[PDB]
Amino acid sequence: VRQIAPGQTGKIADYNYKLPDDFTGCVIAWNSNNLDSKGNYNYLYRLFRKSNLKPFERDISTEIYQAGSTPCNGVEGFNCYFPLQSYGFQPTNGVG
Amino acid sequence: EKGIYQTSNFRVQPTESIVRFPNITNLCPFGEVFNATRFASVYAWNRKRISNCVADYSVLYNSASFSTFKCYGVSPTKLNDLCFTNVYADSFVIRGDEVRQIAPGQTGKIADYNYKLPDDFTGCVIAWNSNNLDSKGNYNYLYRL
Amino acid sequence: YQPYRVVVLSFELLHAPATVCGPKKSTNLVKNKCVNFNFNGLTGTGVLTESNKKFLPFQQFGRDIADTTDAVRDPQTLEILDITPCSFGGVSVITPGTNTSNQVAVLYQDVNCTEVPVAIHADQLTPTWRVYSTGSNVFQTRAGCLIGAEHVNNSYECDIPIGAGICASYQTSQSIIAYTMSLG
Amino acid sequence: GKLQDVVNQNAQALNTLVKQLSSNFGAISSVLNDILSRLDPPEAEVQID
Amino acid sequence: AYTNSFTRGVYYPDKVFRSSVLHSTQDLFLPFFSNVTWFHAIHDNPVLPFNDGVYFASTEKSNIIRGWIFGTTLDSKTQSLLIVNNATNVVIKVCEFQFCNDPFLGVVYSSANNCTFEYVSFKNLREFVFKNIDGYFKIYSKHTPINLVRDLPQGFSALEPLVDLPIGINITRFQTLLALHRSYLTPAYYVGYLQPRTFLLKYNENGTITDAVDCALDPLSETKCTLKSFTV
Ligand SMILES: *[C@@H]1O[C@H](CO)[C@@H](O)[C@H](O)[C@H]1NC(C)=O
Ligand SMILES: *[C@@H]1O[C@H](CO)[C@@H](O)[C@H](O)[C@H]1NC(C)=O
Ligand SMILES: *[C@@H]1O[C@H](CO)[C@@H](O)[C@H](O)[C@H]1NC(C)=O
Ligand SMILES: *[C@@H]1O[C@H](CO)[C@@H](O)[C@H](O)[C@H]1NC(C)=O
Ligand SMILES: *[C@@H]1O[C@H](CO)[C@@H](O)[C@H](O)[C@H]1NC(C)=O
Ligand SMILES: *[C@@H]1O[C@H](CO)[C@@H](O)[C@H](O)[C@H]1NC(C)=O
Repeated sequence: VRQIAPGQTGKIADYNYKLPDDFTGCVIAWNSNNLDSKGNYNYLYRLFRKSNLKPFERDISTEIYQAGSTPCNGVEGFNCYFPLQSYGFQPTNGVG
Repeated sequence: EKGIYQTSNFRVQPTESIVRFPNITNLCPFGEVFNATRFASVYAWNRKRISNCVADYSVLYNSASFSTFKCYGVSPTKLNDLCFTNVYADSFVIRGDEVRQIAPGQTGKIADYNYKLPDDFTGCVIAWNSNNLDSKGNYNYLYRL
Repeated sequence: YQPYRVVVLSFELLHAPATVCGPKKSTNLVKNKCVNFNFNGLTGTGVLTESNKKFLPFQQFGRDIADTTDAVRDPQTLEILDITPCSFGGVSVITPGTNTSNQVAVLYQDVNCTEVPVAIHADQLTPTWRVYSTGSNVFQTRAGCLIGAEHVNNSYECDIPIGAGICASYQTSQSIIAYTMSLG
Repeated sequence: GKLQDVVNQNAQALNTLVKQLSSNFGAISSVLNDILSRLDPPEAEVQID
Repeated sequence: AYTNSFTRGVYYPDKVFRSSVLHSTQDLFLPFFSNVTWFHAIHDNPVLPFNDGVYFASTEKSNIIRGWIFGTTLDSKTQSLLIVNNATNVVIKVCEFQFCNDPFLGVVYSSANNCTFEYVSFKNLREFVFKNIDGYFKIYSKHTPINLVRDLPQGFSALEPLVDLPIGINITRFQTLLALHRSYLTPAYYVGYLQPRTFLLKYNENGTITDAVDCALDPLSETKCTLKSFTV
């Protein structure tokens, strides 16, 4: 939640949601362990991107990541990555 | 009106962006640690003094013998900037299906004798796959349950 | 049933002196042209040139009376380079007044007239500006490089001063001239 | 000596102006690239100001 | 057991070349005409403090002084530091030495384990400026001839930056190590200390500290410091 702010870093702020530095608005957040847990494997987020986002840009593309120098195609093999992984939500976990 | 008027400025712009630095010449002993002929257990430890050692991390990644890399504190592209003090490495032996069980806050099979850790110890993983030297009398290793 | 093994890399930082990290690889050095440079951390912009200075083998760079860096040692070939700034100056427009004409001449302070179409970005300009970057009306004053005025050998009174004895005026088609001024 | 004082006063004033570029005025550095290589421009802006 | 320095003990404070420049510096220096202790070993190695720097000078005939033990507690509990020259090379090893009450060399002594790192590199006067700032350890030195009886001279020569070390310990006290022929185990050199001062260094054509002025020596040297010139 600290990454939803102007000029913050982290993989939510570099790869998913980039607020501009000259932002005018509000950011509102609340704990939702009532409904969003039980795990759940459709709340995803991106781990890999070849360059950072600009302010207010989204991206949907399941291109496998060139993380090995030699290329791979279509199939995740060696040093090939599907960029969307999930959150493991379970109500036994501590807050954070 | 008639006169002379100072209106603008001009400036010649640069063309290149050259980089000069000393010779990368203090190489590190990367050869007698993981290309050696004797390895350890969780029973036995080697605490090594990795210092006065400025050598690369790319062949630790871009070679064809180490399998898995997922790493939170740094991206493999910029290994050049971040420079670490008190570098420590210790060798072990773990069976096959215990890959994904050393992680920040991990409760798998081996959390109590392979020292479960939060993300105080940030760093990547290196996964060499032996296929010939481990194969066939080499029961020298130790473990407690 | 595979002898698996991964090693996690070390703990926290800003903690002690010499560290353990990767290489800092180098580009080839190029001279006599305006470049961006990085010599062991010291960053600037300027023109490099082999110097007639020689200093003691523990010294890395030089400074002058006002603490400006004006020499540097290459950390591979232990040679002493000079640093001079890239060319800058003012741009001044000579007009006879809009209620009389609309033709102008341009003075570029402290350049040669061959260095002008790269000092200004003439290919990135309006074609009506590329008139005043090259041509046949080109005169080298001590005030700079005058472009757009005809250098004659008469002497008149000063009308629009330029500097170091040179003036300009609107004279008879009609044009703008540049002459040494007469004292009487 | 009256002509020498005009040369000395003008040359001393220009040396004071150039030596004032080594002051940080309360910022973390007086070099403008070192602020732009160790901070991000939310609060690197307030150090350049 | 006390003499003065005159102008002895100034070093190069940074790696910047200057020429025909008077420059004003604010570092840890040895003040001019100060009180330096005198230890002669003729018939004497105590556990002297390291406050914020130590000047050392020791002239010899036949190479008796070897090196220095630094550290904090001197009890084989805290990290200690060491230098020994052998007429082969130099060794600077940062072990946790088991210590004795007379650590000379024999005509030798090493109880070193749990170490950190290591490095291998009359007509005499041999000067040394030790310093431990920001987790570093610097060493400045020069050796030079003499023409005198026994005293420190009144010439001028500036000391070069020999070797900086990445140590990172806490340091409080030190002790020298010089040898003697017979081994007596029980179960000649000056020392001055550095203070924060302000100096005015003169650089010549090729760039060498030729003169200096201590700006707090006397009221005439304060006038040279204000006008930034050597003549008033
Ligand atoms: C650095 O390596 C180059 C090899 O191209 C050599 O010419 C140069 O002398 C070296 N500099 C040193 C060792 O300081
Ligand atoms: C310029 O001249 C015209 C006629 O030639 C006149 O009408 C006009 O007022 C003049 N401009 C000014 C600013 O006086
Ligand atoms: C202009 O060009 C001439 C070439 O004849 C050169 O000698 C001179 O130094 C130049 N003047 C400058 C760059 O101010
Ligand atoms: C001025 O005299 C010089 C002498 O070389 C001549 O070359 C030049 O063309 C003359 N200019 C004019 C316009 O009289
Ligand atoms: C320095 O040595 C002189 C020797 O004459 C002595 O009188 C003096 O007390 C000592 N200390 C100081 C601070 O001058
Ligand atoms: C400085 O160097 C020059 C040339 O290397 C030499 O002639 C001169 O004697 C040197 N020493 C000085 C100026 O003290």
